[PDB]
Order: sequence, then structure tokens, then C-alpha cells
Amino acid sequence: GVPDFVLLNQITENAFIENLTMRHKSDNIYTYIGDVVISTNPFKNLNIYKESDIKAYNGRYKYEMPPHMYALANDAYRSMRQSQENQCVIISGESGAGKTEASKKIMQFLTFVSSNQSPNGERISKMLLDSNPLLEAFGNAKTLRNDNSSRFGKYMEMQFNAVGSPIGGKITNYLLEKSRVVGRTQGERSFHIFYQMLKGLSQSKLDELGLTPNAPAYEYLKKSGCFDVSTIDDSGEFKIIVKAMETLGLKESDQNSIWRILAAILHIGNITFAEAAEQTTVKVSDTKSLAAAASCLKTDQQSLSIALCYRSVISVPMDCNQAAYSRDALAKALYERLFNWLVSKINTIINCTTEKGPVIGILDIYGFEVFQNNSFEQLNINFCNEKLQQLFIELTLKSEQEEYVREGIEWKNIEYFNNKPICELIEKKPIGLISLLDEACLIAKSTDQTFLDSICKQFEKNPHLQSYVVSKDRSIGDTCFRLKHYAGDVTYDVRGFLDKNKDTLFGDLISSMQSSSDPLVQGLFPETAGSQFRNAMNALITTLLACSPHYVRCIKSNDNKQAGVIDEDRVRHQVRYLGLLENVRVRRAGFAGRIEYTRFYNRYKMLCKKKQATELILQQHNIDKEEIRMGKTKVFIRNPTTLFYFEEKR
Ligand SMILES: Nc1ncnc2c1ncn2[C@@H]1O[C@H](COP(=O)(O)OP(=O)(O)O)[C@@H](O)[C@H]1O
Ligand code: VO4
Ligand SMILES: [Mg+2]
Repeated sequence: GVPDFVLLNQITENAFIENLTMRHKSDNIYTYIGDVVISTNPFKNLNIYKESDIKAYNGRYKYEMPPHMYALANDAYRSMRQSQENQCVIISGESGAGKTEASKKIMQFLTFVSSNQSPNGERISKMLLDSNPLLEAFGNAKTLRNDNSSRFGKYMEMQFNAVGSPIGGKITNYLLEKSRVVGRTQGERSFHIFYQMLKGLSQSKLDELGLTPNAPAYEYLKKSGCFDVSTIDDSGEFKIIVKAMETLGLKESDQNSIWRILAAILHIGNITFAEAAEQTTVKVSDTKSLAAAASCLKTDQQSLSIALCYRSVISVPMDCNQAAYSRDALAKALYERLFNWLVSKINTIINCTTEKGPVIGILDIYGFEVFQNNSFEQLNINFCNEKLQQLFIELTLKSEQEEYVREGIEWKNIEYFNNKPICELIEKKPIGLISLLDEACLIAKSTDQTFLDSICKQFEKNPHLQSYVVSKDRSIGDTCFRLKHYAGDVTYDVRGFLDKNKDTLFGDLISSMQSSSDPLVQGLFPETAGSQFRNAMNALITTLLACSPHYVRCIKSNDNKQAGVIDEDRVRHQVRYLGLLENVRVRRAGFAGRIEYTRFYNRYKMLCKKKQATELILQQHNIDKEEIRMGKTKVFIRNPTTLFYFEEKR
């Protein structure tokens, strides 16, 4: 087809899709838009990620070779080495577009050209890489959109020294979908590790844990009714994780310490409750499970039981519902903590505190998703994709253009459709979705329903937000509300939004765990999830705006994981809401590089005959000014080549 869309004959959305479909059908996943990498999920292995390929793109310039993920990594690395500044790769795409795999191809590259033979160098490399399979086991799950699906945001920072060697790395994780442990969409599956452990551990360790090799045997796992995935090999996979556990310094001592907690969560899920017609209170039925759970958690079986059936020196009995609620709340707290622990545990072996040096961050977040029923989790994941989208725009389209005028470079303002910072605004500060939901949590009387009314009244005079009430549209359920995201409309069900945002665990349950003798358990137990995630995101965004950007934009080829197939409409939608066309457009009318003035002077003199300098150097080198415009403080050079010229002459 045609690499880099700026070279499209006729710059039109249709042309764009035609070119993209053409490439994809012939296994040409990658295409450029000038430094930006556009990739289309192949849904099958393409033998193009071999070390030889790594060697092929290493050092080379973007034009010397076919568009490839590596060219981006190579630029990021070289730039870091050169300017000695921090780089960051922001990868975007819906769920299943292929962000997780791309972020790994990027590391593979860096963690290789970066080392050499240096066994020490490639040693830590081995560690940074093994961290992926490890976290993937506890943070990924098979949703309906993706068999792998990352259920947590991740920002991986590659640490190098001035010389350019891998010295370490630190991982930053974002709000995990812990609710997936106790309940999920039928057809879907819980976190991998659970299934893999059940088919990986020896019948010995299994019995010591009170477990039976069979997912159906457990409540939490049985619910969604799905225990296998043609795509995944649980048994064989578990062996990999365990290797990784050791490569990261988690001997069979730690491994077992972890296994217990997972086994405990599994047992907790089988605890049933009965009407304790004795006073009336509620009591545990499937006692043996309650025994096994307390057995693994290494705590007093009784204290536990009492924590599940009463509140708090005064103990108020609770119904079969509040009991089941607390049961699930406990399981969720355990996993969330265990996961957060696991990352810091890794960060301990990987994060270099000694040396200080340049860093290359890689962003891998949960992509935009829409299901039959969307709840609190989806709102956050999507909100997070909204922010990321807002960032691309602020950089890639708004920023670049806004300069062209500010410098005074005759510019035909190319209007990038939706600016979308309005979908953020509708959910961050005073009088915003999560801010209302937050403040509504304070009023001990309000309920999910009363909250919906706030939103519906406070807004709906504001686009992006609809409801059956105001916009008399039956599509919106009676307990739901429509949100017009940048990537399409989504309908959230307010049910459970309060207790989800409250995110509370009663002291009785906490104390019942602290009372554990297992060093790990008690280790796990030594401001609304919403407002908190809101901070994490704003923090993340300010840090990404402190590095040199490199963009990768993944496009989901189709919703059936079909290799070599394009979903015309579906892909056309993405291409549109992403603003890729308004990119090729800008890239055209615009100029390749806009090198500042004083930076040209104190750099390109030798070529020159002995902002005044700027001009002189060009005139004495002949270059159609229809290729360069003089700015108030920066110079502009339309095409790449007419810039390679000067630089290839040094
Ligand atoms: N480059 C690729 N080569 C082979 N399979 C791929 C590639 N990119 C994505 N996939 C397939 O798509 C699935 C989903 O990709 P993934 O990276 O997990 O998406 P995301 O991170 O955006 O949810 C993968 O686990 C894999 O089966
Ligand atoms: O399914 V993915 O976009 O990792 O979330
Ligand atoms: Mg993923």
C-alpha cells in the first residue's frame, strides 16, 4: 500500500481506510502519520519481531525501512541518549486493539539494543521482561472483548544511565478491577492466576491448601460459567509464572505465602450463610470452607466467623445479605492488596535507587470498553481513556497548530473536530460526576437513586449526558444514565455506585486479618475510589507532559479476533473519533520540524559561510523557501529530507 498516510494521493477518510485495509490484509500492521505509529491487530503471529529485526531497525532512520513498532522505540532510545531527557510512549486503543502487546514489543527492543553482552545489563533486562508475565497473571482476565484484557492501568519506566545502559525500572499500577474476583459477566472469566494455579500446583500443595484441581468446585469461579480459553494454556502457563517468580526473587517461601491467600479467597467464596434462628441472627453453613479459609489466612476461625455475621465492644447481627456483602468485600480487599503488594514487591528488586539517570516511560492502560451492562469500573476505565484522548489532542493537534499562529506562520486553521475536554469537565471538579457522587456519599441518607437524580438535574442541559427523565429516551434504563464519550455512547447503571465509591471495609474484618500469624497476611493489613483515581490520572498526565512524546495508536481490526479481517464501519469509527485524518491533514499543511532559532545558530554554522545566522546558512545552500518559513523564534522545514540534508552533513 502506502506507508505513512501523509503520502495519501487524496487526503480523505475513505482514502485512509482503503489504504489501511489494503496494508492490513497483506500483513502490514504498521503505518506512519509522521513519527506516529498506527497499528492494526493481526490476530495471529507475524514473524517480524525477531532480534534480527531488532538489529535491522536499530540505528536506522524511519525512511530507511518499512513502518514498524521498532522504529518508534529506536527513535525514543536514540533521543534519550542524545538529549539525555526523559521519553514516554503513549499507546492508545479500545479494549483488544493491542496496546499490551505493543508495549511489550517496545520493551523487548529497548531491553536489548540497550544491553549488549553486558551480562549485568541483560540480567536486569531479563527481570524487566519477566515482570510482564507475572503481573499479567494477576491483573489480566478473559473479558468478552479480549481473552487477555488488562484489568489495571500500568506505567512502566525504563531506567538508564547517561551511557545508555539498562540500570533498572519502576512500575506504577492504576486502580485494579477487584470486583472481577467475586462477580463478572457470564461467559467471562476471573483473573488468570486462579485458573492457572488450580491446574499448575502439585496435588500435594493443593491438598495442603484444601483445594481441589477443578475451577467448577469454587463459587466465585463457577458463577460466570467459563473455565477454559482456547487462547490460553493454564497448566503450561503456570510453569512460566513460577519461573518469573524466581527470576524476581520470590522463592518457594514467598510463592507459597501467595498461594495461601489465593486459596483463602477461593474458600471464602464458598462460605454460605444460614438463618441462625436462635435469638434472629445469621450463621455460617458450609463451615468446612470457613475452616479452610481461616486455615489459609492463619487466623482464629471463630473471630472470622463472627466478623462475617456481626458488626461493631457491641456486636450488631446482620442479615444474610450484609453477611454475603462482607464476605465479598473481604475477598476483594485481599486481592487488591495482594496485587498492590506484588507490584511493590517487584519494584523492590527492580527499582534502582542508587544511580540517577534518564528514563523512558511506557504507558499501558485499560482501553475503552462497552458491555451489556456497564458499571462503576467501566466509568473509570473509560474516563481514563477520555483523559488519554484529551492528552493526545492537547499535544498532537491543538498544541502543534496553536504554535503555528503564535509564531506567525501563515496557517489555515485545520479544525480537529471534537476537542472533548468537555467530557472530562463533566466528571472531575466541583459539580462533576465523581465530585457529585463523592459528596453524595457523605449524606448517610442518600441512595444510588437519589444520586442519579442529582446528576440528571444538575446536568442534561449539558450534552454528553442523557437520561430517560429529561431526554425522554427509553434507551436509558430507569436506573441508568447515558454518557456520550469521545469513543461512543455508554450507559452506566447507578446500582452500587455509592458503596463502590465509598470503598469501605469494617474494622472487625480488618482486625480479624491483622490477627493473622502469616507474615504476608498481616502485611497486607498493617477518600473515595473515584476522587482518588481522579488524582492518579491527573498526576499521570502531568508526568507524561514532562517527557518527549512518542505516539502509537492501535486500531482494533474486528470484534471477532479474526486474523486478516477488517470491520469497515468499526474501523472507520475509530479512525474518526481518534482524529487520525485531522492528523494527516495537519501534518500536510504543516511543517516537518520547527527547530528553534538559537538552536540552529550554535549548531549549523560550519556548513554556513562563516536569527540572522539562520537565514545566511540557508541562502548559502539553496533551498526553495516554499520548503521553509522563518518564524519569530523558530525555523520551519516542511519535508523531512530537506532537514536530513543538513544533519547528514556534520
Ligand atoms: N502484534 C500482535 N501479534 C499477535 N497477536 C496480537 C498482536 N497484537 C495483539 N494481539 C492479539 O490481541 C490480543 C489482545 O491484544 P492486547 O495487546 O491484549 O490488547 P489490549 O492491551 O489493547 O487490550 C492479544 O493478547 C493477542 O492475542
Ligand atoms: O482489554 V485491554 O484494552 O488490556 O483492556
Ligand atoms: Mg492488554
